[PDB]
Amino acid sequence: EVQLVESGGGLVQAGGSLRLSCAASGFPVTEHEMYWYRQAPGKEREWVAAIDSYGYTEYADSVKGRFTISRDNSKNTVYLQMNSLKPEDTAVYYCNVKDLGAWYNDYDYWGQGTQVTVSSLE
Amino acid sequence: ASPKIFGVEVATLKKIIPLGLMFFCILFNYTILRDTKDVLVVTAKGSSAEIIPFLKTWVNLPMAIGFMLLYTKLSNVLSKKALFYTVIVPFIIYFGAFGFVMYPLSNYIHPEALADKLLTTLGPRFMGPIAILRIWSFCLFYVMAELWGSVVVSVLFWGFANQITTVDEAKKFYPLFGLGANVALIFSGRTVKYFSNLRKNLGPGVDGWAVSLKAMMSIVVGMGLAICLLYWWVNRYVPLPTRSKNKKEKPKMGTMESLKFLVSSPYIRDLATLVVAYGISINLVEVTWKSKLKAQFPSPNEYSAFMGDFSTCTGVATFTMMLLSQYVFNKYGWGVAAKITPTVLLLTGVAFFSLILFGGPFAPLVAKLGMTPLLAAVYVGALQNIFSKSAKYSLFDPCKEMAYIPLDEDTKVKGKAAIDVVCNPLGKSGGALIQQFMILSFGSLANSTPYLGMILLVIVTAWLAAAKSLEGQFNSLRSEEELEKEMERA
Repeated sequence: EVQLVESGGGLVQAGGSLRLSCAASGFPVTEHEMYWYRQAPGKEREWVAAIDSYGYTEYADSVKGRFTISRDNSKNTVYLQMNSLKPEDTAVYYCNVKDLGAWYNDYDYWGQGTQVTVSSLE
Repeated sequence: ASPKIFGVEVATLKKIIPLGLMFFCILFNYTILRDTKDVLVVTAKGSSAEIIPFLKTWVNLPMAIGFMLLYTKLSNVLSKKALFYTVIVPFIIYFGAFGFVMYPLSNYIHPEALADKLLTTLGPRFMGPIAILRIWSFCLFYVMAELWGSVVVSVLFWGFANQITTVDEAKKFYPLFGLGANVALIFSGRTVKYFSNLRKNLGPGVDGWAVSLKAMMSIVVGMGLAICLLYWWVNRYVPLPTRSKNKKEKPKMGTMESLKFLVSSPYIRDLATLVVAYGISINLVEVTWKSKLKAQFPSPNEYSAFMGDFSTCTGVATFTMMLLSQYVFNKYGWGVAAKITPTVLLLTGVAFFSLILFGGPFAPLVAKLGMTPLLAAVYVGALQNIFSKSAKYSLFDPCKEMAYIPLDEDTKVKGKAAIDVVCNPLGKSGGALIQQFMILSFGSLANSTPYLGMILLVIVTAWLAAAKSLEGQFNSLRSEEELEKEMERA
């Protein structure tokens, strides 16, 4: 089956950096567009940043200029670098794959998510 | 007066039903292989994730060019039936052997013990080629599957059709080949889904993927034997148009001379322009529209709900375009149908890139429609992406194949091979290179929107000009050959 596992989420100060990594298995990860969503408690799941089969790196305007999505074909994993983080980036981040073909039954595959918390301490 | 069923002569019916069955089987195999290859090359016991990109960048196009050169000389030294069998039987036997021998004995034929010695010999930068060696069999399968979709679908089948079908019967029956092509895609998708489920439903202790692959390759070889039997039936028990007696011409046999003639031919130039422009236009506008789409639907549920409705509209449009194509081919002719695709793509692309580039000025205009200008761009791009993919088997491919019919057999076969094997992958590669050049120039495909729109305008303008010139030359060839046949027969 399709397996997506996220890692790299943690506790960082406001203005910090954090690199999420989605390891994917069970499908050609370099031939399909890989998405990065985030969900905060009490809010709906929102899209953060996607990368196409060509590696074209479309971003959401909320994170544009700060986040950088990058698929590494050598290690078969998608990455989301997060620079100049800000306390409303605190959410559970999921990597998603859609429309994987006729060999698959769901049209949507998600990871279990990784928690990213940004602290407003002084 | 031979009998006529459904208003069609029994002889034409007898030549068209086996052709439709052949195209059904060919696309059935094409879909089965197109899914099997990518679900196989990644689920291999030892497989790098950069094994499919390397086969898309550095293996696909060279293989296509090599097949063009091989097919030219094969057609020069073989008859029509001998060439058809020489091209298709290797595919069928390879897929059968892969399903029944090469996959079960995959641990034996793969040089795992060699492409780690050579991996300690050659640095990690050479991880690309090493990977293929490590699973050469599967990689070859991948390549062969691609080649099938490039060769058996286009060169083999449509060359046979243009060889046996006249222009009138082609106007009458080529959209009805696309209807049946879509049924083949539907049924093969259901077959792939059935075997994907069967891989899991069968109990433990059984290699479900092995059984599913054996069954799918058994279906592949069954449809291949059906294709061969139908080819033999059409070539034996169907009276075929022989030719006009201009058929005699010095066999070039110069893979430099033949290619020099093809590059210098004004007909192949326009036809290759159509193919290349089609590929580039859909690829570029599809990427841009999907980026805007992602910007529009931030939530997963809304995105998937929109990509259920998009698929429903795609199917409805496929059906209605099949009907409308069979109508327009009957009424308006080859030129109108050949120009419909570039004009509609041009209009929709201008509207799309206008709503993108100038969203501010258009915000009040679109507010009358109750849409954000981003949503208006999303819908315009969706309609354009629907028309461009539903006009393939209904409106674009029929025109493309019928442009080959009035040609002489030398140029017909050679240009067919050189276009449908080489020029289409060149269209995709040129689109990718164009987008990469825009990226390296302006850092992003968002910062290159006006230039992307301008070059798309130029590409579709060249597409329209090529369609006009090709239609003129096509009518010239048809009139010349009909008058020559009527003069020699008088």
